[PDB]
Amino acid sequence: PSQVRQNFHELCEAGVNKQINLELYASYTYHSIAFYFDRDDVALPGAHKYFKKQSEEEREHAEKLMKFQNQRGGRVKLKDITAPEKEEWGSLLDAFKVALELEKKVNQSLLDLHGLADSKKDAQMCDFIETHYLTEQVEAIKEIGDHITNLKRVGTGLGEFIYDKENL
Amino acid sequence: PSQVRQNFHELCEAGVNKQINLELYASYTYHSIAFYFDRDDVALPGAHKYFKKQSEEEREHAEKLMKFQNQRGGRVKLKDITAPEKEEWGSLLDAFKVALELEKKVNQSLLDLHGLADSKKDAQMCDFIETHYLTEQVEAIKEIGDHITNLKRVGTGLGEFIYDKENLK
Amino acid sequence: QPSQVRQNFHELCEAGVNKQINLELYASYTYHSIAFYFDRDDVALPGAHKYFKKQSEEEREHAEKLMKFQNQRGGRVKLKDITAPEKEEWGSLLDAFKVALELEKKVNQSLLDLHGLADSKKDAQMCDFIETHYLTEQVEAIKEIGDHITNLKRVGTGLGEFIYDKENL
Amino acid sequence: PSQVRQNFHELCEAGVNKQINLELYASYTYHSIAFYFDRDDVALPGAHKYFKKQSEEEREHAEKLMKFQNQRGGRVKLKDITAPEKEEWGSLLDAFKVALELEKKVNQSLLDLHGLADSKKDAQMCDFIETHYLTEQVEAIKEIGDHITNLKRVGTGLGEFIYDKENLK
Amino acid sequence: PSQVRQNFHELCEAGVNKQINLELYASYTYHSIAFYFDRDDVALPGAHKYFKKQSEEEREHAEKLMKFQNQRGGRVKLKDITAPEKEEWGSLLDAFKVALELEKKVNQSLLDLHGLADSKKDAQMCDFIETHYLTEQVEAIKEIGDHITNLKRVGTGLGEFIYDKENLKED
Amino acid sequence: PSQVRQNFHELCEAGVNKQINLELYASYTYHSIAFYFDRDDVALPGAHKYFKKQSEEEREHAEKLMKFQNQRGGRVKLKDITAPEKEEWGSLLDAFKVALELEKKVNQSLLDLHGLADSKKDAQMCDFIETHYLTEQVEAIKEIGDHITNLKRVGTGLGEFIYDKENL
Ligand SMILES: [Mg+2]
Ligand SMILES: [Mg+2]
Ligand SMILES: [Mg+2]
Ligand SMILES: [Mg+2]
Ligand SMILES: [Mg+2]
Ligand SMILES: [Mg+2]
Ligand SMILES: [Mg+2]
Ligand SMILES: [Mg+2]
Ligand SMILES: [Mg+2]
Repeated sequence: PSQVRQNFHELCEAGVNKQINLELYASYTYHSIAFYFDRDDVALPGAHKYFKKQSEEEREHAEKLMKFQNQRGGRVKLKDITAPEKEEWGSLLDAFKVALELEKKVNQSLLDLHGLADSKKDAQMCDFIETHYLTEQVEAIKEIGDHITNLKRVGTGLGEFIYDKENL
Repeated sequence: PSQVRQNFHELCEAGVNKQINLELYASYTYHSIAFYFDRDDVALPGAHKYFKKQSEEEREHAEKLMKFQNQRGGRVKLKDITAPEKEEWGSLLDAFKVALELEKKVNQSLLDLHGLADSKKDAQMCDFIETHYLTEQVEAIKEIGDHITNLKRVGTGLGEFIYDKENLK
Repeated sequence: QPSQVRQNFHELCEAGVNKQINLELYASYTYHSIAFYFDRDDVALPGAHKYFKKQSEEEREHAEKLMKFQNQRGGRVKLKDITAPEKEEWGSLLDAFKVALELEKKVNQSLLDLHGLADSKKDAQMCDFIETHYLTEQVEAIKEIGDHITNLKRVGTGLGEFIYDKENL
Repeated sequence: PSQVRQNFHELCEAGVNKQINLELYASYTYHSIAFYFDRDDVALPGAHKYFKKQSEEEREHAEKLMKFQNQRGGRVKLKDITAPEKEEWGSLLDAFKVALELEKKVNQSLLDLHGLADSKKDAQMCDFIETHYLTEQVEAIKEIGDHITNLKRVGTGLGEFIYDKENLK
Repeated sequence: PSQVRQNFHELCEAGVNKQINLELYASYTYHSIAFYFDRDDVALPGAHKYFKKQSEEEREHAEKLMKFQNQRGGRVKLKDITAPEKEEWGSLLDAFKVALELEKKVNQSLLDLHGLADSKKDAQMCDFIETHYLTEQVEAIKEIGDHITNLKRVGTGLGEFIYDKENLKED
Repeated sequence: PSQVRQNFHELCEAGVNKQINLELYASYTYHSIAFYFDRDDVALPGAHKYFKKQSEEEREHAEKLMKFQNQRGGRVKLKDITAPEKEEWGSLLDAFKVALELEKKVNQSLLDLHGLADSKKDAQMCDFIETHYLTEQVEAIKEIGDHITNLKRVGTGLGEFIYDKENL
């Protein structure tokens, strides 16, 4: 056992390792969407920059968790990062619709992980997930909700280009 | 009778407390409108910022009447603030139409208050109403009128998003 | 149909938020009242006037923050009338700060009741939100008041109330 | 009971008073280590500066708890601060081995104190420990484990001198 | 067929997508090495900073080929990103040995991809790999070569600490 | 042993260690008086700040004697830091009355140590405590003297509050 390890269940160590995969998976999906909007047949430069930053924030959510593993004295176990479920993401609206599902999936995965923290009475692991993840997820989902509502209000023609140029 | 009271009738004093309530009611209604546009299924952040400023300005309107009351020797009496008329405020144009009837409602209240002050030969209350409320209210009604005219020019859909970003931010 | 953002947010919790925003605004309304009582010519404590105005506004932002929370999680903001304050005449500075200790303890307990509901329905984020923005700010507000109450007891009734107002408010 | 006391069990107060002593014992222990490295036969100036700072950072932890005791309306009870368990601390590696055993004892005291807090539905007190202590202890234990790993790597003689100059100042 | 596409063979398009995967594999491997050094039993914060950096440069190598794939009107195609060969990377010298082998592997695929571009008379694709990839990889291999020679010269204990603080925690 | 040791008596080492405990004792006592003024039913924030400043200055008095012990080549020996004599320190005037007596006890202790150093012809040790301790103690006792006088002058109620703002 690590010299720093105290109050850190091997089941919670496994839990964290499953999260860093989900986040890296999320990161990799935003990256696909990012470079899909750089396509000459799509040409939406604001979505390219927005989803590239969304991808970089998840490599960070993963790093922070990788950081948390070493802090608590766990051992980081990587698995393959699965390819995104799509190659063509359709409209700007379709892309945010995929974003909302991805974020809900990740939120739940953290809510279950937090569940597993409370269960084995890991007050610090809980704080860590409350403080860096749970409110940042709620913020992220509202933002995506707002984007969906505004992409529906704008049409699919002129409004898409304007929303791309102004709100991303 | 307050040591400061001079040429300040008790129906006028009653009249100021009725106005104070109308300002808090308007504030509350604009508070409602401001947070309806923060909803994920509405999401007009311009309208959010705008109606929040309008609510803070009606509280300042109430506060100046609260202050005025104390200046004249009167005594501030607070009633309940009635909840806004609706939960769901509809489109941007629907929200600004409510705002117009509201401001005409409080404008009419102020003009009646002026009339009362004037029948009781209270010059300084007339000046106070003239100076801080009546021109404020005409400007505020002309502003709302323009927003309505513009919200009808721009359509629903894209029109609502452009006007939100360009004219409320 | 639920809001497209709504996840892990029980309707008891939603209904909970809506109840706390009213209490927040009830408390804002009461502090406003204490505010302008100190602005009266026959009370004339301009420190206390400033202190309570600032207090009224902070609670409007506490409700304003809970309206943001409501919309973030997919809940729907529902306003009731804001009850009028319990008193017109708030007495001495010490009396006013005693009403503030009663009021902040009701509001703290209302939040601690709301957290427990949060915890009941395994709503981790709502618990963090009430812990982060409300529970520590309440404990700081109540201690400040106790200190004020103590210090208002230590100084006299007369000269002492003037100095405390000038100096600590 | 203090005029500010609300949802603060007298076992949570007793618990808070046990932790101020543990922080002061750790503070005192780091103070001995500090001045052991200032001895002409140890002469390690980085460790001296480091462990003085570690001692100063406790006492602040003791103070933040004495501070919270008063916030909640509890009553600070000061027991003897027990002498360090040694005069002679040995190597720089030997000192960080003691720090690791000390910080875990401290951590386990804080986790125990949190569970007692959770047991008596003291949401704010849990939030206090979570915010100010639980994360701090973890960062602190990781830092001490890194130090231990690093002083085994360079190992005795020049490696001790360099680790003192480069990684402690 | 893409409105911009001109003088871009479907096997070349196929080759670019194979490099983006190798570059994302390298980024992931350097990502794993990075956090190994942040373990409390490895505690080498210089190597952690340094491999953290080398990993982000590989996601940038991938992004430039993604960016290029789009410019030529080819379509980006994402395979799974294979988990790294190990969790126990060993010594600072061991990690730099795994890096000289990972970097000679990427360079050879890059040299084959250029060969293919030349084969298909794609001057621009060739120039593009010459400009952003070929001398960067040579520069990257020379730098790792020097690290290995230096990790060899310094000790296993104290030498590993100094070299971390001096040549990697700075850089 | 000690390669730096010269003209330093084993009773002088012992006296220094005895003085370090007295200074840490005073620090603890000022500490208690600190947070006693931080109570919601006492609430004198001036006194709180003043006594926190005095607790730190004594730990400093302790640290400088620890520093002196090592300079002369003696060995620091720590004992338990005795807990304060009271929990409830009463009035602002009560707390300064306690300060004076603590300061005089600590001063007489220094004057005994100086005497002991003089008896052993430790010229540097006498100057050390003359330079950093004996005059500082006289300045501290007289400051407390002024405080006691002024607290009697201001009296019990308002004057407590006014002296706490204006003069601490
Ligand atoms: Mg994420
Ligand atoms: Mg108005
Ligand atoms: Mg005029
Ligand atoms: Mg509040
Ligand atoms: Mg501590
Ligand atoms: Mg918590
Ligand atoms: Mg590369
Ligand atoms: Mg002293
Ligand atoms: Mg002399």
